[PDB]
Amino acid sequence: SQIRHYKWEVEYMFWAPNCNENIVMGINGQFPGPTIRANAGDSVVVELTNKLHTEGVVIHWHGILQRGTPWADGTASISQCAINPGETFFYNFTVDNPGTFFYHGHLGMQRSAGLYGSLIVDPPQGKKEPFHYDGEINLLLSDWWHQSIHKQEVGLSSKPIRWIGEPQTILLNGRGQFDCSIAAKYDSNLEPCKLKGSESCAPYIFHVSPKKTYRIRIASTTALAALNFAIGNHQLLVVEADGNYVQPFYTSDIDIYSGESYSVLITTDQNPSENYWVSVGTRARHPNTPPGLTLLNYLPNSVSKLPTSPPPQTPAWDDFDRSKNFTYRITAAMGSPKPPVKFNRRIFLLNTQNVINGYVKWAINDVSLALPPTPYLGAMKYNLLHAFDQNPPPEVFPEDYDIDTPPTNEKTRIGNGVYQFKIGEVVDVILQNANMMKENLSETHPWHLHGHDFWVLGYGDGKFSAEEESSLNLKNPPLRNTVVIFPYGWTAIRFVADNPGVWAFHCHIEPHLHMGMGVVFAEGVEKVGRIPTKALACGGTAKSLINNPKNP
Amino acid sequence: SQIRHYKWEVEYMFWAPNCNENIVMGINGQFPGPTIRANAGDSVVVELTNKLHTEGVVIHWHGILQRGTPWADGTASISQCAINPGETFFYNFTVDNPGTFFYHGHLGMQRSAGLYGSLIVDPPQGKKEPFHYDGEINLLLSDWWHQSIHKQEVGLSSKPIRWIGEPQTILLNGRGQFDCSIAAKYDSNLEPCKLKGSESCAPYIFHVSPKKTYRIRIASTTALAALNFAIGNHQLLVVEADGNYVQPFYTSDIDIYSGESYSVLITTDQNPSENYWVSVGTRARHPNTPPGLTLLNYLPNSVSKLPTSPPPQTPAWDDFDRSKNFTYRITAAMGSPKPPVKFNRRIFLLNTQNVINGYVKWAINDVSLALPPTPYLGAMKYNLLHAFDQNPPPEVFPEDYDIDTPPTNEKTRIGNGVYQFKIGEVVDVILQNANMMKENLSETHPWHLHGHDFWVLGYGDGKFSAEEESSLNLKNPPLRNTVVIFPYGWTAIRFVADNPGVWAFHCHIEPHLHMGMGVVFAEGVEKVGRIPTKALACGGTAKSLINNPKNP
Ligand SMILES: *[C@@H]1O[C@H](CO)[C@@H](O)[C@H](O)[C@H]1NC(C)=O
Ligand SMILES: *[C@@H]1O[C@H](CO)[C@@H](O)[C@H](O)[C@H]1NC(C)=O
Ligand SMILES: [Cu+2]
Ligand SMILES: [Cu+2]
Ligand SMILES: [Cu+2]
Repeated sequence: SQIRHYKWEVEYMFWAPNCNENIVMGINGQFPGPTIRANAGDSVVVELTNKLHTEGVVIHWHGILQRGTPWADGTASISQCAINPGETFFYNFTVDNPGTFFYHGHLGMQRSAGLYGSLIVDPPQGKKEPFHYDGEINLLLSDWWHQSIHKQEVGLSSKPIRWIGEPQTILLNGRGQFDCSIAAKYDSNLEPCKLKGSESCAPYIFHVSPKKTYRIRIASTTALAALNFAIGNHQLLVVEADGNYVQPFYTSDIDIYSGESYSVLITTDQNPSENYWVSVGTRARHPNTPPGLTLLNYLPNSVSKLPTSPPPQTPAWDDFDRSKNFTYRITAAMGSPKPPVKFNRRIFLLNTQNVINGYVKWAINDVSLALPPTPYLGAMKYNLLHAFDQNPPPEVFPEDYDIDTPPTNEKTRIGNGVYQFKIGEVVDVILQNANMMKENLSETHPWHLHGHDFWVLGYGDGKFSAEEESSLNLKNPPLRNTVVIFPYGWTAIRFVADNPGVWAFHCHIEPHLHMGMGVVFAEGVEKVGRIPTKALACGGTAKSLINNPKNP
Repeated sequence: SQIRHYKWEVEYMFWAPNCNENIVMGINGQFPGPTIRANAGDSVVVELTNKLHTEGVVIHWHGILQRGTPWADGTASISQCAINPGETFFYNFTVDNPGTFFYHGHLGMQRSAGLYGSLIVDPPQGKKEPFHYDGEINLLLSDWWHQSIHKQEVGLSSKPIRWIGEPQTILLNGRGQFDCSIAAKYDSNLEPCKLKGSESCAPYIFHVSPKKTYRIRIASTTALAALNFAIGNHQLLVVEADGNYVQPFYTSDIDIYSGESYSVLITTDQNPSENYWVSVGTRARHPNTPPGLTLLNYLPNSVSKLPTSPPPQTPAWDDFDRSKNFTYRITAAMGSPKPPVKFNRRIFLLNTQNVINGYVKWAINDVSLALPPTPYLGAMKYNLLHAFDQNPPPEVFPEDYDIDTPPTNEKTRIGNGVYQFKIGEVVDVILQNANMMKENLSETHPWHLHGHDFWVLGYGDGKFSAEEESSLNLKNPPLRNTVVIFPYGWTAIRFVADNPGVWAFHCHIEPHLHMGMGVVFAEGVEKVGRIPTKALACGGTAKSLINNPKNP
């Protein structure tokens, strides 16, 4: 096992992701940030200096379990106090298992401004992957707004709310095109982009040789968009989902929601004299954004040799039946860990959009999360019982709640209590979707749990009821970190609370998390060891720990 | 009989349709134009003074037949030379029959710049309409882009074409809202408009008293948009269409294409304690323009009192079956003129989108119309055989043409020939739609005939064949001046060549007309009397009528 050491500075810079200049949050002058790659078993050490002028910052490693290092999770106000300007924090953690992961900002809406990058983990040195491939292509998907994130943050916190709107561009490895299309030769209404390929917004072309097999690692850090990925004329075979192996299956395209990572295999068994289209189209919301496009360039053909066909037409945004047909087909690879069969706790969380005191907020069992200035992990290790609400948050919603109609908002509160588990508890979480404030509307929401992987026991329509117990999958369920709830539906997951620390479980659409959509889980905090001083040096933790008497 | 005399000037002026300033082409300092209201059989005299600085102007009176006065049709290069800066021209014509008509610019793309207004002809002095209502409401629908018309015109003439795009705002009597909605109440994702009622973009409210019946006259002069009109909780009785009366029927909403006019009657039956929404939304093209909205305000309710329901959602833009369902009902009122049973001429017109010398043009049986600088009416009266092509234009297309494939463009040319008819011929026209340049696309095209009304004999899908004859409605066919062809279909119409003149028959979507989609019909030109000298004063007619010898 090696120690992989990175030394990084976060700083804003001018950049033009879609050839339109704005400021982006860069790491060591790069947008997207540098790739961390390691082998399972290695220690990763990142010393990060903050060089934003007035802003704190933190970096979360999405999908890394942080087992034994809960202080390195990178979530402001839950694992640590943010890192102040001009200061340096060390994130030292181990990578336990292979898979496609990524890292991103977790303080405010800093991740929509560009703070993200890939973190890939390979098998232990000497071991090999269960499947063979010749080459690898890595792809990080995100979305881009031309508006400042500091104005987006303010507009989402105003009465009337000012929603961020659909993004302007879909970004493939940090690049995209606004107001022109690289596939404009198939439709005279489209404006041709003039690009020699040397520009910051020039497509990242996938180069493949004939008759080979390639692993395409795909990860999503979209702030809002749900995407559909298809290459013209090529079957995709799914082999990996969120750092875990799934039972292989072919599909013509995959849907990917923010927080998910997949690895697909392709074989370049097509006509070798032409190049093919890669389309990343928006679904689950009425599209207002052009698709992200690039070429699968069969070498030696000139990359300017355009495909004979158009890009694959993206599937209808609202055909949720086609989306469930994909999602329900995902099962654990033969030989994967099977769940505990009985649970020790089952919690029900109702997801609603609400209007609290004029403000539109998202609530979970009528509590919209407002994170405290004291980091929960420090607060609970030092038993600071005034830092947040000690009263246990609701583990059930009312059976007279009608999920087909707008909230009444009669009892909706903002809060910051923590669900607490005992070390070793098996927990089931049933996520229940409902109608939003507008009549006859319910949306998809990706939910991601920090510091754990869970088994996806099942999905259903309407409200979960006891009749649905026998449909939950206990033989084959997939292990994931991100899961979706569909319009008016439920999704059930199970996990063992075996990892000491305080972990966020939240919706991965960033405006939703900004508006309160997430909860806090804590387990076995009695067993957490020493926390770095910098993760404690704010709020009530620094108040009790800094000895500064008076008269003494 | 009575003469209605108007003293008018057209000048560009600064104005803000949707509260965003731009320049608008206004008449006597106002946008939209002044309404002309007269009774059938009166004589309208308009002395227009062109107050533009470097441009010519013409006004066309859409729907009026120009029976006896072909020189006042107001089509530059067809009935007249355009009126030069600082000059005054007289348009004197007879309004023959009651109905809802309008007038609009007909030189270049000047109508999209705001040059249009209403022309309502009431029954003969002392006669009554064949139905009863207590009031009427006049609505003129149009659409508005934020880019210059002169930059739009250069973009459609460029190689590569810059398509003008979907309109920014739908206007209801010249007002509309952009980036905000007066119906923001029902949706947190919409922005409220901050209007007091006094503004240039504040909605024209429809004031009604309860338990009364009204005639809402609706006309379309849109450059591009096909719209659908609907009133919350109110069914519509269709009683007039294009100045003619139809067999009455009920409907929840009407589709209106550019160039069409309708009168619909409503009765204020509904609950008198509230207001109801008027919604005019986009159909037949994928929408990317919010609907135009206003209120049916039941007096004495406050106009600030919103409806309980959202606006009616516009029917799906691409449900062409629902569209045909409405379109195919329209039948002439009993008592209307039946068509000649036998025809004397039948022409077949293939509507295609082509690429001529790298330019994207529209064409009819492979000729894209380029209008000459000599006005056709003057050229043909004075028998100037060198002013245009005297070869008859193509009257049939190849029956082997695949209307489901992009055009090859092989023989597609630009030209300016004229179809000539004998004074009295009963002419049949089958308009045939086909696939455009993009694979798998055909669009709707509103066709308008000048100086005539025609009977709509029928519509069908695919290619017209002779075996189609028994479906043609010779019994009840509506009398209209505009008719749509649907994607991949034909429409057949019949009219009588009985009005001496040169008349345009074109697509009423202004960009397509700019791109060549239209043809010219001339009949009985040797029966035309004296043409006004200003209408002759350009091109070949000026050259051949100004006596200016040399040596003298
Ligand atoms: C993190 O790693 C660095 C380098 O090995 C070390 O100096 C530092 O003390 C470590 N801190 C923690 C909290 O492990
Ligand atoms: C048009 O009508 C006006 C007013 O009667 C008259 O002065 C003018 O000469 C007429 N011109 C034509 C061409 O009829
Ligand atoms: Cu759409
Ligand atoms: Cu969400
Ligand atoms: Cu057209």
